[PDB]
Amino acid sequence: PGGVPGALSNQPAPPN
Amino acid sequence: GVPGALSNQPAPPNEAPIATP
Amino acid sequence: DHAIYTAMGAASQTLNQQAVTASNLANASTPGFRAQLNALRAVPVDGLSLATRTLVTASTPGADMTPGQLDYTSRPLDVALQQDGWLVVQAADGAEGYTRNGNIQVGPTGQLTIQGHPVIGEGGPITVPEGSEITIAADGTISALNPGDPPNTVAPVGRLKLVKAEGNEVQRSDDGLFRLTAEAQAERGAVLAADPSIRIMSGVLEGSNVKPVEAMTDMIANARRFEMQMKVITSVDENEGRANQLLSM
Amino acid sequence: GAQTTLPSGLQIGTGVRPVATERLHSQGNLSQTNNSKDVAIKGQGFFQ
Repeated sequence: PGGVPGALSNQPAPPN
Repeated sequence: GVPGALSNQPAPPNEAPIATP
Repeated sequence: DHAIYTAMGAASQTLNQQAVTASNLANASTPGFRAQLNALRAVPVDGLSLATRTLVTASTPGADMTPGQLDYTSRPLDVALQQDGWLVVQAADGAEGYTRNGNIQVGPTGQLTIQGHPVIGEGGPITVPEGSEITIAADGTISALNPGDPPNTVAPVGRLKLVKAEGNEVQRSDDGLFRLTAEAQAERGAVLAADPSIRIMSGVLEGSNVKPVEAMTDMIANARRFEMQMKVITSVDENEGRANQLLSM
Repeated sequence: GAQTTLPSGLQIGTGVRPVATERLHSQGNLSQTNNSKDVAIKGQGFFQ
């Protein structure tokens, strides 16, 4: 189940 | 082994934490 | 193809730092403001095979807690604290909070409020005899003089709750009021005891601690870093454009 | 985050806003005008 491509998924964010 | 070879195993997930767990 | 994202991240987080810096400089005249410090931290991507990609992310490690230059306004309700001191005020959600803004106002019914937050003394929020020349001593003793009556009165009313807590043990909340951190709450209890060793001066208001030299250097560095990341992005895009012709047989 | 190292996080501010402009009600000085109709209030009071 791939997610959003590009910018949003290539930024360091804390897991939730 | 070499980048670009063929293996029967998927690579582990690419996690990059912001802080040490 | 993903090297165009790494640099992008830096550029984006650069803007974040700029915002923080602006948030500091907009509060250059705010009384009792604690400037937020900004710091980029590098996060490496863990996985096979060659660890080459390391992104950035901005963070705010608390605030700068060097007391600012004092403002001498001839108002007895204005207070300035000794270094590493905090006034305790009831926050919006019925809980305690710590502030440095010593501009205390008297309500119509005699409640002492700072920025609309009712100040809390040793017995809770303070009730001042409606209409009174309030004088605060060097340790927070409040003396109220009622108009018309003689001056041999100046009866004391209460004492402010002054709290000692260093900058490492305190975190800012979204309302601008500082609170204790979880570790400091565990190690020093939930509600801190009033320290009688903290000296409070009446008739002076403390200003912000925004250093303009640091702000200017931060802006210059941010602009240069942003330009470098834009150049890297352009190089990567041009390289991929040239590389996407190989597929032609 | 979960804690030698700096604290993580990112709490961006929003800007400045004026909340209240106050007037300092301290008694001013007295200036002498020989006319018999000017008076000056000695203390905390206002004319209606």
